[PDB]
Amino acid sequence: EELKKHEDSAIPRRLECLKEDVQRQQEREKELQHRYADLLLEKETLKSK
Amino acid sequence: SSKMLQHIDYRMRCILQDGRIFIGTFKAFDKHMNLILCDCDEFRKAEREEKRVLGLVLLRGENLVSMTVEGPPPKGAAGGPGIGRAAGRGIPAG
Amino acid sequence: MKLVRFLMKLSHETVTIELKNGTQVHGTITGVDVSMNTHLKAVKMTLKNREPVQLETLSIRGNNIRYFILPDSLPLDTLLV
Amino acid sequence: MSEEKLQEKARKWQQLQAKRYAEKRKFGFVDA
Amino acid sequence: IMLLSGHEGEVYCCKFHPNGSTLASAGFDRLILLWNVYGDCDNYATLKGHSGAVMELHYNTDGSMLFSASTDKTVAVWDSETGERVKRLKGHTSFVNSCYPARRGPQLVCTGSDDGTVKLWDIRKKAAIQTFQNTYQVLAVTFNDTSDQIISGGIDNDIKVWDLRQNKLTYTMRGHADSVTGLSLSSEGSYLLSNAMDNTVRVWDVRPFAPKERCVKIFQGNVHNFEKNLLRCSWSPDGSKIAAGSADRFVYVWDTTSRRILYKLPGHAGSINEVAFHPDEPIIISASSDKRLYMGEIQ
Repeated sequence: EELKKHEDSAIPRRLECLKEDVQRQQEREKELQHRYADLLLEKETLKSK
Repeated sequence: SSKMLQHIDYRMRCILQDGRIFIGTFKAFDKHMNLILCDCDEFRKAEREEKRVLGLVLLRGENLVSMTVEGPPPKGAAGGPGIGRAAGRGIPAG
Repeated sequence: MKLVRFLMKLSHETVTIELKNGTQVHGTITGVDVSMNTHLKAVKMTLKNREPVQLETLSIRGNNIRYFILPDSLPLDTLLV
Repeated sequence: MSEEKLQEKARKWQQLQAKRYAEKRKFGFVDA
Repeated sequence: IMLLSGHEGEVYCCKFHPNGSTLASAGFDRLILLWNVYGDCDNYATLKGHSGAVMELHYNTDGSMLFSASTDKTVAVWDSETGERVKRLKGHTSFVNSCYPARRGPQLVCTGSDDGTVKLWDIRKKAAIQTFQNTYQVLAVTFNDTSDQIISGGIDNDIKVWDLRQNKLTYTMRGHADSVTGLSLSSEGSYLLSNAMDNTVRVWDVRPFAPKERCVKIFQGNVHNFEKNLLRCSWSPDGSKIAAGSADRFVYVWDTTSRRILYKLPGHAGSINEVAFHPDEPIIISASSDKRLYMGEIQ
């Protein structure tokens, strides 16, 4: 009974941190891909010359 | 005409020939630039300053010098045949 | 001839005017009438001695006016026709 | 995939749509 | 489950409004009917301006403007509040199969027609700014996410991507065996969904940095029959699910990750031309040639 309450404490904590880890990596992905998309576009300006 | 007509029903500030000021809601004008101002104040100019009230003032055109604005004014497709209702789907055989 | 018609062609240039009672306006102009009735927009005032004021639009009766002050940005020659 | 067959496919498609949505086949049509 | 009768003819297209609260439907009857999603699903419009079949409906991203491409050679722009036809773009010589408005501003629109032209527009001007001449009929167009590219699918099977800046064909994708009846771009802009008459639905990597083979996933299980209708495709808002119109009367939703069917829902009597997802709640509508719209909760 006690163990379940500690598990009930642990499960949101594990969910909170790991989802935040995943979320930051997606935020990292969004920042990376935004720059990376722009630089090909920049390369196309160079290619246009 | 057309420039003056744009101003109508606004709250207009007039400067008379003697130096006085009127402020009034504006609804008439005429070929001699007669005016009817309405809901109106007489206003004169620490240098002392004062504010008297007048009603429905009719201004003989000779006096007017200038007038100015400072206020905003003292102011589908038919329903169609469709109906929604609750329904089941019903799978066919096979 | 008929210089008041020259004062309608002049539209949407810029002017100072001094009125008769020592008033000065500084304005860009749109609209004028047969009896010289002036209307200016983008209006900066200066009364007699009293300090400047700035106004959205100002309409000035005809017979209060004295001299305009045209800009040097007029080539005059066009007025002959 | 031959360009020949594509041109025939275009011809088939053009004729099909033109008659399907022909003005004399509109919903509101009443015959003479 | 809700049933929405009252179209006198085939329903080709249906779209939820971006706020989810209202719904648009249109088709062979030429009328555009606007429905409330909640409550008794009542109707409160007839849009009347067209003279031919309405082929596709799209909202702008704020929802004030409804775009309808029609077989009458015109694209109508409607104000959603008043129902006034705001403008009539009348530049096309043949049937307008599709349209799609830009994600980002300004209010650009692009169009695909059976005349083989792909025409870009601007709502401010009455004429087309640019026209790309395709050799064969164009059945569906969409922008990319950045609003700089037109992607077009036509009866020439290949997918063609134009660039508005260079005015030139920029890359092409090969793999479909038949006419590309429907194109749809994910809300994130990375991926495109395609429907073709070769009985395959596919997902393509539209991103600049894709591998040389851009076909990432292949889905099966829809049918194109002898009516050869323009069966459309749509994405779920989260990108987890895809839907495709099918002519075998079943409503298909696939899971994009597991590549399985998740729902295969009977009850329509005719070919299902378009299926759309609600933006926030898990409600799905499917438009069919049986003159009915079916709306229902999924889990």
